[PDB]
Amino acid sequence: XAXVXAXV
Amino acid sequence: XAXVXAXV
DNA sequence: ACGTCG
DNA sequence: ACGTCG
Ligand SMILES: *C(=O)c1cnc2ccccc2n1
Ligand SMILES: *C(=O)c1cnc2ccccc2n1
Ligand SMILES: *C(=O)c1cnc2ccccc2n1
Ligand SMILES: *C(=O)c1cnc2ccccc2n1
Ligand SMILES: [K+]
Ligand SMILES: [Mn+2]
Ligand SMILES: [Mn+2]
Repeated sequence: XAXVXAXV
Repeated sequence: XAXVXAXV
């Protein structure tokens, strides 16, 4: 849920 | 993830 | 259940 | 020369 590299 | 030159 | 740049 | 999460 975090999106720092993916944002899922 | 680190931004030391890109910051992704 | 998700992976990234100069 | 450096790693970023709910
Ligand atoms: C987002 O909150 C979150 C938490 N755990 C994960 C595990 C695997 C893929 C994506 C996820 N996203
Ligand atoms: C994004 O591509 C990415 C990959 N690995 C991680 C590990 C821990 C926190 C955040 C991350 N983000
Ligand atoms: C950030 O933590 C991080 C780690 N590895 C990477 C590889 C390629 C592009 C960006 C990256 N960012
Ligand atoms: C920033 O543009 C950049 C390019 N190469 C690196 C190599 C190692 C650590 C940090 C770096 N930052
Ligand atoms: K982001
Ligand atoms: Mn991964
Ligand atoms: Mn690394």
